[PDB]
Parts: sequence; C-alpha cells; structure tokens
Amino acid sequence: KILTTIHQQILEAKKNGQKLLAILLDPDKIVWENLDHLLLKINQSPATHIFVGGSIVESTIIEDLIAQLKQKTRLPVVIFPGDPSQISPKADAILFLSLLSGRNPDYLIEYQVQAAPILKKTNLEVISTGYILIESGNETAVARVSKTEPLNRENFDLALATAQAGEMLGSKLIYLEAGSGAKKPVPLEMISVISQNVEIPIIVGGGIVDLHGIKKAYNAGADLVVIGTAFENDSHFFDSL
Amino acid sequence: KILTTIHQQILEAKKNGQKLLAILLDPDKIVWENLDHLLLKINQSPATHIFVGGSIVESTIIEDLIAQLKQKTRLPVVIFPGDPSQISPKADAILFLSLLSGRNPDYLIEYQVQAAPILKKTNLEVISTGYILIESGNETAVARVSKTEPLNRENFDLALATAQAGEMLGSKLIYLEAGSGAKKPVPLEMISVISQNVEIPIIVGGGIVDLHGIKKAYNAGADLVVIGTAFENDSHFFDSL
Ligand SMILES: O=P(O)(O)OC[C@@H](O)CO
Ligand SMILES: O=P(O)(O)OC[C@@H](O)CO
Ligand SMILES: [Mg+2]
Ligand SMILES: [Mg+2]
Ligand SMILES: [Mg+2]
Ligand SMILES: [Mg+2]
Repeated sequence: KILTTIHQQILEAKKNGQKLLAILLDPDKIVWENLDHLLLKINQSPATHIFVGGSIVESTIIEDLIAQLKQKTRLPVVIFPGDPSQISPKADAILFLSLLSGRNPDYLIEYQVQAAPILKKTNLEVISTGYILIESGNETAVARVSKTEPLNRENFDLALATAQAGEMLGSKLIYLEAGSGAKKPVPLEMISVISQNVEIPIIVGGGIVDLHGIKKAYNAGADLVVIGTAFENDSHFFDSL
Repeated sequence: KILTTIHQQILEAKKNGQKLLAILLDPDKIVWENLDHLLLKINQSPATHIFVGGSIVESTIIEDLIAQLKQKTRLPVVIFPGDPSQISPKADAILFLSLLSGRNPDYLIEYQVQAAPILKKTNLEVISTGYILIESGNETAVARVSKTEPLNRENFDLALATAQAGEMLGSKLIYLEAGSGAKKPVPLEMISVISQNVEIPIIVGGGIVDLHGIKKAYNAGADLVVIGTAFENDSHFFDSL
C-alpha cells in the first residue's frame, strides 16, 4: 500500500471501486486468553481496518487492546467511540460520530464538545461520521444507551434526508447501523437509495452474519462493511476451503 | 470580481487577508416604503454580502425581499435561516446553521433533516455554519426562540471547544453571535482565541454599533462581520465625510 490518511484511503477506494472491510472488536467482549489467536485470524482475513468500540468500558481496557492491535497487526485501528472516555491516543483514527437518527443532544454535540480539546492533545485523525441507527427488530445497545429511537427501516425518504443533512453539515462518512447483533441488517434498498443520492462514502454494519450478506451490502452500495459479532462468535468466519 | 462559490470567496478573502462585511436585513423589520433608498445605501456601502433572516416571518415576505435584492443590488444574497420555512430559492446561498452553543435538538439536527430535501430542490449553495450564541447582557431573540442558553462570555475554553467540535464535525464557517441588538458584542479576546485555534473562517455579529467595533473585530480575527441593527437604524451608517 501507500501512506495515506484513512479518510483519503476510503475516498480512493470508493473512486477505484475497491470494497473495504472492518472487523469491530468490542473490548468488553474480548476473551484475552484467546486474543493472540484472534489477531492472527484478523491478519489472515480480508479486513482492511480494525474498528474498536461498541460498549461502555473503562479506558484502560481499551488502551490495552489497542496496544496489542498496534503491535501484532498492520491494519489501521479506528476508534468507534460511545463516550469521550473511549478516546485512546494509541489508535490511528477516530470516527467522530454524531447520532443523526436520534434527538438526544448528548450524542449530537455535547460529547463532541467535551471530546474536542481531548482530541487536540492527540495525533488521531478525526473523521466526521454521520451515525444513523436503523430499526432492526429488537432494541439494540445503541438505542438503549443513547435513549434514542432508531429510524424506521421502511422510511427510505427519512433515512436519505438524514444522510443528506449529515453530508450538508459536513459529515465525511455516513455509517448506517443496524446495531450489534441486530436481527435484521440494514435494508439493501436503503443502502442503494442513500449511496446513489449522497456523494460521501457509506459504511454499513449490524446484523451481518455471513459472507453473502457482506457481498450484498457491497453490491447495494456500501463502500465499507463492518463485521463484529460474526467474527467474535467464530474466529474462522473468514476461512475459505 | 470573478465567479466563485461564496464559500470559496470567503476562503480566498481569508487567505489574502481581505476583510468581508455583511449587511443583515431582517424582513420583519423592513419598512417597504423606504426599501429603494435602503438598497441604494447598500450598494454605496462597503458591504460584500447581504444576509437575510433573523426573525420568524412568513416565507412570502422573505421571497418578496430577496426578489428586490436580486434585482436592485449586485451583492450575493445569503439566507440566514431560523426555520426551514425561511428557505427561498431566489437567494444565492444559505448558511446551514447548527446551534452548537445550545442543546435543543431541533436546532442541531431536526430542522436540518427537514431542510435537506427542500434544499435538494433548489440551486442554493449550502454552507455548513457552526452557530455559537455568546452571552451579551440581555436575553436575545436567538435564545428566546431556540429555548437555549448562550455560552458564558468569559468561558473562552468552552467557546473554543465548541468551535473546534464544529470544525471537526465539518462546519465550514463559525459564526460567533451576540444576538441582534446585543448590549455587549462578542469579546475581542474570544474572537482572537478562536481565530488562532481553528482554521476555518470566523463570522462575528451582534451588538456592533460603530465602525470602530467592526475594525476591532477584524483586528481580533474576524474574517467577516455582520451588521444589522446599526444599519436598520441609520441607512447612512456607512457614510464618510
Ligand atoms: O456486531 P455486528 O452485528 O456485526 O455489527 C457491527 C457494528 O455495526 C456494530 O456497531
Ligand atoms: O443586528 P446586529 O446587532 O448588528 O447583529 C447582527 C447579527 O449578528 C444578528 O443575528
Ligand atoms: Mg455487521
Ligand atoms: Mg456480525
Ligand atoms: Mg453586529
Ligand atoms: Mg448593528
């Protein structure tokens, strides 16, 4: 590869039609006795990025995990934060999320204002990300912790308007999120509608439990797919015959 | 001049050290019998932009005013909106405000999501603007209508963090706002702290009642100053000997 910001890496990949893949590691769900093996499987996988976050956990545990990732893998490590406490200076970048599907100001601006001076004392690449929670069948942790409601999974116009408002406000990425372990993944037609009508790259995650689901999301217009649960449940998820 | 987006015009002006000046016309405060004279004075003034907004008013009245401005002046007309109803397709651009000093989600994302599909059926240039209300002595209309509180005028660190979070989220401009007819304008040291520690251009307005106040704001780091009240009160405000 070449030395680039992660933002430029994603933009170039989208322009060149090259699909990206992030494995999400949730530090609260990591069994450390098995982490060495897990990182070997990440290295062997087609993953292009490692995302870290997805649970409220003490900062030291996140820092410990990120230190292992930076030692034992060569992938960019992007923090996927729920709270400013999850900021770790050892990561490469941070998705600076705003929960655009929600109307809880803590997750629209308050935590971001708290985070800004913290991020200024790090070398993290900060990538504004419009985070849109899509209803998926059961209540997810994102909705629980944020005390917000997801966007109706059949209201394509609202999901689009939300992504477009994000883009207009200056989001550099849209992340369409069904939630960790979602029963129903983000609808493919929603991915298509949004990817055809915004210009910025689209991340899709939540509820994707087989390779076919990844391919379908890509085909529908996802530029980067996130897999957490399926790889947490099976370190061999990406194995081939 | 040359044909440019307003955003690029502001960026180039900042790079070249050329200070900009907007006259704000509030359509609810316009006496129409005197508008022809008022527009002549705008044309003779050093204004580079006309901003329109600053009161809750029916859309037809805004459209009527903007039509006159587009006919009788040559300045770019930028909508300075309080609600998606104030969008008029006849303007050149719109400051797509988010009220970063406040924690009312209507003014952080809700109205922006409502606005997005409306803006998509116009040719308006949409410029993400981090709108920061600074305490100024009395309650202003911005605080009243938004049901938010302004930022303490002595808390430079918070004002900075707010502007930095805006910048990180993708704001293209910061607008430091004391409110229309403010008793105390935005502090000069606040303008300096923010202009030295964010890279995007800074608009300052609210409470500026003489030319000296404009010069001081510019000297402190404002890239563009907005004057409403002082010109509404005296069409000859910008006259020279
Ligand atoms: O764990 P899963 O369901 O793959 O979802 C990943 C991610 O989008 C969750 O935040
Ligand atoms: O009317 P004045 O006090 O000049 O303020 C202008 C503008 O900043 C108000 O929104
Ligand atoms: Mg998934
Ligand atoms: Mg999964
Ligand atoms: Mg003023
Ligand atoms: Mg004035």
